[PDB]
Amino acid sequence: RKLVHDKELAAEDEQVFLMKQQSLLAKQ
Amino acid sequence: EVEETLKRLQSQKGVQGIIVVNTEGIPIKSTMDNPTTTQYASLMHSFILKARSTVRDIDPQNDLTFLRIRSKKNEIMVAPDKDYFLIVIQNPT
Amino acid sequence: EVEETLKRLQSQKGVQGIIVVNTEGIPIKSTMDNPTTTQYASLMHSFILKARSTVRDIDPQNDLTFLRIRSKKNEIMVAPDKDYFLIVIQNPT
Amino acid sequence: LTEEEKQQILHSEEFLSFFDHSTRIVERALSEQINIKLSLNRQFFDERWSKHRVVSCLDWSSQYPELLVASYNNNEDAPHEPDGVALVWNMKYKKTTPEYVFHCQSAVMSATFAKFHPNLVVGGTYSGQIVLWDNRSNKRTPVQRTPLSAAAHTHPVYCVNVVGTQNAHNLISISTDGKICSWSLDMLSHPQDSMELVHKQSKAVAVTSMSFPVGDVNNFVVGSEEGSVYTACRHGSKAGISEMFEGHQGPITGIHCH
Amino acid sequence: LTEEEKQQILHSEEFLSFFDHSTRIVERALSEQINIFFDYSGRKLSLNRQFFDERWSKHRVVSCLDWSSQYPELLVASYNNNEDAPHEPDGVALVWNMKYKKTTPEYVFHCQSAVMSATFAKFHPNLVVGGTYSGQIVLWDNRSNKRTPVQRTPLSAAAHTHPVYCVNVVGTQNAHNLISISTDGKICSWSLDMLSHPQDSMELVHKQSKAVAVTSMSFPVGDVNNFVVGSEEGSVYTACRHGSKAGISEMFEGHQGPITGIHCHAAVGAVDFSHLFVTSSFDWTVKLWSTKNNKPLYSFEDNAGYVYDVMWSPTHPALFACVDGMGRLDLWNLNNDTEVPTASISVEGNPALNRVRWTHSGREIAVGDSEGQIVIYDVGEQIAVPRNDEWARFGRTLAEI
Amino acid sequence: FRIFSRFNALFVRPHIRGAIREYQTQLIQRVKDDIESLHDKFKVQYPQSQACKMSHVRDLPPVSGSIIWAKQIDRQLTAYMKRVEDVLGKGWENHVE
Amino acid sequence: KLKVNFLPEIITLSKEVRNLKWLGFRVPLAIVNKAHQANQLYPFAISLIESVRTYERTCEKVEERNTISLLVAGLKKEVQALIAEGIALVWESYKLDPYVQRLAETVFNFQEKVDDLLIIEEKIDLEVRSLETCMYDHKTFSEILNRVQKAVDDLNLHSYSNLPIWVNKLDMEIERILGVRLQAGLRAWTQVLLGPGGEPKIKNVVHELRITNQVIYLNPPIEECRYKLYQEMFAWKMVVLSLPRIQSQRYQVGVHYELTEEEK
Repeated sequence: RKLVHDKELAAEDEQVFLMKQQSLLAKQ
Repeated sequence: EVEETLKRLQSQKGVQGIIVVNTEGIPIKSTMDNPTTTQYASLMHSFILKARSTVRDIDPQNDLTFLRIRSKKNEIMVAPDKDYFLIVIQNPT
Repeated sequence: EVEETLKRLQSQKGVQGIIVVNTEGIPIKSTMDNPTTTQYASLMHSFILKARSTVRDIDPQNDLTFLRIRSKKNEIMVAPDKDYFLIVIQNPT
Repeated sequence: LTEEEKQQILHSEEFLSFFDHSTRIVERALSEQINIKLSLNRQFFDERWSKHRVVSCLDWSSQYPELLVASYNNNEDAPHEPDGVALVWNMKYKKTTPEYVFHCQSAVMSATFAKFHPNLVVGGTYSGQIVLWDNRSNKRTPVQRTPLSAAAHTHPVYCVNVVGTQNAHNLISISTDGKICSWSLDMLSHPQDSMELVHKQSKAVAVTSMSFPVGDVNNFVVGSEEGSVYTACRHGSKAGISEMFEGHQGPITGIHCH
Repeated sequence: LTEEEKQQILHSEEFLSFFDHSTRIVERALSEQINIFFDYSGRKLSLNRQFFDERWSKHRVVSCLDWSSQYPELLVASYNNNEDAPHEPDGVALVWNMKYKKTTPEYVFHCQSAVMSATFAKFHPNLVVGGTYSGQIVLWDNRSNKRTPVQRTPLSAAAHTHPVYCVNVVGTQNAHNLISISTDGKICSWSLDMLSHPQDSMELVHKQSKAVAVTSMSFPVGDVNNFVVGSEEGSVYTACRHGSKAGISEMFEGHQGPITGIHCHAAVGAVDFSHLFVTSSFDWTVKLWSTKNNKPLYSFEDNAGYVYDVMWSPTHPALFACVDGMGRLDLWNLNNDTEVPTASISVEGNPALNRVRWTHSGREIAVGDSEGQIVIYDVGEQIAVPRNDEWARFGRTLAEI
Repeated sequence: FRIFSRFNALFVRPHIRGAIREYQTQLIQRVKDDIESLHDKFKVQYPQSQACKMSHVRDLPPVSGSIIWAKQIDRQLTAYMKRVEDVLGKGWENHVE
Repeated sequence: KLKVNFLPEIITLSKEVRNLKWLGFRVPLAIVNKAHQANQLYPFAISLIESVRTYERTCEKVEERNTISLLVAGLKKEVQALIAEGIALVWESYKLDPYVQRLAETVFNFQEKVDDLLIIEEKIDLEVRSLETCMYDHKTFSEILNRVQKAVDDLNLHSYSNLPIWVNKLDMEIERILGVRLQAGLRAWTQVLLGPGGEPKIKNVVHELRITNQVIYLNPPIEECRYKLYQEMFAWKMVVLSLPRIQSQRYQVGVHYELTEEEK
C-alpha cells in the first residue's frame, strides 16, 4: 500500500472560466 | 522619488550640490561633475567616520545626529544617520 | 567684555558648560575639570584643524568660519578664532 | 557601483527612514540664518500638490498645534493624478514645502487627527471609505481602509470625528444618506454600532454638518441639506434622532457648538 | 609646561578684543533657539541544554526528575517501557550533568519494571532510589558497576503492592526516612540501608474507609510528621504521619479532575509562606490553596490543556512554574501578575511535556516530555532573583483576595 | 466578566447594551475561538490525542481516561456557557447569537 | 469581459429628487419609483463593481504570478462557483441580498491569501536563490529548507486545493538544481584531487614501504588507499545527497509510514 496519488484536481483559470461562462451565456 | 527630491532641494537657492554619499563611499547620489566631488565624498566619508568616532569615543551613549559647517564661501551641510549619510553644499543666499 | 557675557551664559537655556580653547589646543579658561575642557577641546582642535586642512584641500583660499555639532545630549557650536579656538557646550532642549 | 545595485538598494526596505530623515532634517535645515486688528501672517501653496483643487477640511493636533492637515478634491486637469491628496503643514519652520504628503484614490472631504493617536491621520472619501494615514509608515497610500459594503458607508462622507476617553474611545462617522457607524481605529473591517437617522414617517435625512457639545459623548447635533437641524442621541431607548429645528430657508453648510 | 603664566593674555586688552569678536560670533550663533520637531520619531527564558540518548531515552516518557542536593549540577530522569522495543528492560534511569558538555548520560540505570518515579537520596550521595510500576522500590548504586538495581523492596503484603508514583528521602542527617506512597493509600516508611521490610506502613483512608489512589504528594519544608497528597479523586488530603493522629486531616473538594502534581512552598525567608501550595490536575487548572482554608483561594484557568506538573520556585516566594501537554512551560510571578503568565516558552514541535523540575538555586528549569528529551531553560534574572519587598508584596497579594 | 457580574441593571438598561457593543463582539468572538479550539480538540480522537498516552503513563485506564477527557471538554463547555451567560445576562438564550 | 448592468449617475437622480421635493415641486411617480429602487440597489451594485474590479485585478496578478496557480485553487473554485451561481440572479431577486456580501467576503479572503501567497512565495523563491548562491554545505542548505519547510507549513494552515503537489514541484526543482550544484562540487573535487564548487579537502594518504622478516611490502594497503579516496568521494557526495527532501505535506502527524531515504 503506497500512497496512491490522486488525479490533477485543479482550478481552471479566469480566462478559460470566462470563456466557459461566455459559452454558457451564448447558449443562454 | 529621488529625482523630485533632487528637484525641490535643488530649487532651494544657494544649493550647489546635493551630492549624497552612502556608507560605502560610492556616489549614490550626485548632481554635479562626479570626479570633482567623488574624492570630496571620500574625504567626507572618512571624516564622517572620524565624526562617528568622535561621538562614540567622547561619549558612550551619545549618537551623532547632524553637523553644521559654515566656511568662508559656503555653508556645507553634513547629515549622518546610523546607517547611511548625507553631504550637501549651500551658498549663503 | 567677556565676563558679564559669561554671567549671561551662566543662565542660558541648557548650557552644559562654558569654556574656551586658549593656547591652540591647550585651554586655560575652564569652568570644568581637566578632561571635559582640555582633552575634549584638544580633540576638537585636532579635528577642526584637520577639517580646515580638508576645506583647504577643497579650496586653499577657503578656510573655516564656523562649526556646529548637534547630537542627542549636546549641541556644540565651535567658533574658530585666529590662534585659539572656542568651545561652548549646550543642551538641545 | 552598478545601476542595478543602485536601483535595488535605493528602492530597498532600508532606505525609507533614510529618505524620511533626509527630507525632514534637510527641510529642518532650510532655515536661513542671518549674519549682520486683522493682519496677514503667512500663505501656503504647493505647485505640484495644491494646484487647481479646493480645501475641504482642516485639523490641528492637540498634541502638535503647529501641524495642520488639508483635504483636497480631485485635480480634473490631471486624471492620472490621485484624487484625494492630503498635505501636512507646519507652523514652527518657515518652509513652504509641506511636511508630509498623503494621497488617496477617491477624493477626500473630511480629514482629521485621532485625538489620542496623533501619528494617525484619518481621511474620508467620496466613495465612503474612511482612510488611515501614518507618518511613521512611509506610505502616502492609506495604511488602513474600511470595506465598501452595505453595512459601511457608500455616499460621500463630509464628517468623521472621535470622542471617548484616552483609555476607551470610539470613531464616529456620519454620511450623506444619514447612516451613522461606530468604528475602532485599530480595526476598520466592520462597523460596531451602525444605524440610520430618520424622522418624519422615517424619511432618510440628508445630513451635511456636524457638531458635538463639549464633554458630550452621547448627545450631539447635525445640520442638513433639508434646512433642518436635528439633535440626536447615540444610544439608549431614544437612540436615533431626538428632534427637529426650523427657520433656515437654505441648505445648512456648517454648525458648531460653543 | 604650557605657559609661565596663564593669566595676563586673558587680562590683556587686545587678546580680549579677539575674545570680543569670539563672543560676537557667540551672540550671532545663540540667537536662533529653535528645537527639532519630533515628527513621530518614536524614540524571558533562554534555551540552555538539550539531552537525548538515542539508545536508552528514545520513545519513552520522562516519568520523573530529581536534582541532587549535594550535586546541584546533576539531574536524574525516569523512563517508562518502550513499546518500540519490548525486549529492552522497561524502566530506564539516565543521570545527566551540566558541568560537562557531553551528551552522554553520566550514569545509566535500568530495571525489569517500568520506573514511575525516582528521587535522589539526600544524605547518601551514592544512592539513587526509584519507584517502579511493580511496587518494587528499586535502589541503584553508582559505585557498583551493575545497571540492575542493587536493592529493591518486595511487593509483599507488608510492603508496596501498587505503582509508586512518589518517593522521597526526607529527614535529618541523623534520622532520615525513605517515604513512598503508591496508588492505593499505602504509605510505607523505609530506611535506605534496608529494603527488606518497611519501618512504618499503613493505608490511607479518608472517609468511610475509602481508598486514596494517590497520584502525587508534597512536603512542607522542615515538616517530617506532616505532609500533603494529591489523589485521583480531585481531593487533596493534608495528612499527619505519627502521633495519636496518624493519617489524613482534611477534605478538600476543589479540583474536578485527577490531580497531577502537588507542591508545597519551598522559598524560605522573611514572611512564612509554607502553609501555601499549588495543585495541577487533569481539569486544566492550577489551584493555589492553603492548609488553613478548606476552599480554593485561587485557581488558574488560562490553560487550554492538561496541566501535568506545578511547583514553586525555591528561592522566589511568589514565583512558580507549570507545564502542559500542549508544549508550553509557564512562569507566573504573583507579585508581578496573578492574572496572566509572567513568562512562557514553547518547545519546538510542541511535544507533550510530562515532568519539569527547578534547580536548587532557582535559576534553571528543566522540562521532560513524552520523547525522552530533557530540555533545560534558564530563568531571567529580574524574574528569578527575589527582592526584599517581594515577600511583603506576596503578603499584600494574599491579603488582597 | 467580573465587572459584568457586578453590573446587572446595566444589562437591564438599553443604554449600556447600545454602548457595550464593540467589547462584546470581541468577548463572544474569543468565546467562539475558545470553543472552536474545544471543537478542534474534539475533532482529533482520544487515542489519536496525546492524553490517552499520558493517562497510560499516569496509571489511568483509557476508557476511564476517555471519560475524564470528554467530561473535562464538557466542563470547559459549561464554563463557556457561564461566559456567554455572563456576557448577555439572563435571557441570553433568546439572543440572536 | 466582466461588467455589471448599473449606472452611478442614478444616484444623481436620487440627489436631485431628494432636493426638489423639499423645494416644493411635484415630481412624476415612476421617477420616484426608479430613484427608490436606486436607493435600495445603490450600495449593493457598487459592492458588485468593487468585487468585479478587484476580481480582474487579482485575475491579472494570478496570470502574472501564475507560478502559484496551485495555491489559490479552492478559493478560485469558490469564487468561480459564486459567479457561476450568480449568473442566474436578477435585480428583482431578494437572493442577491446575502449574496453580494458573501462575494465581497470571498473577494477579501482571496485578497488576504493572495497577498500572503505573494509574501511567503517571494521569500521562498529568494530562499531557492539562497540555495543557488551560498556555500556548499549541508547545514546551510538545511536551515534554508527548514525555513522553506515552515513557510509551507504556515501556508498549509490556509488549506487550499492542490497545495501539496506544488510543494513537490518545488522539491523536484530543488533536486535538479542541487544536481547542478553537486556537479560543480564534484568537478571541484576532481580538479583539487589532481593537485560555487565549494572547497574540497582531499587529504594525504600516508604509506610506509616495509620490511618485516626479509619481506619487502607496503603497509597500509593500496586497496585501503583507493578505499579511503572513495570515502572522500562518498563524503563529498554526502553534502548534497543527504540534504533532506521536503514532503508534499508535513502536517502528516498520524503518518509514521512510507519513509525511505530517497524520500527522506
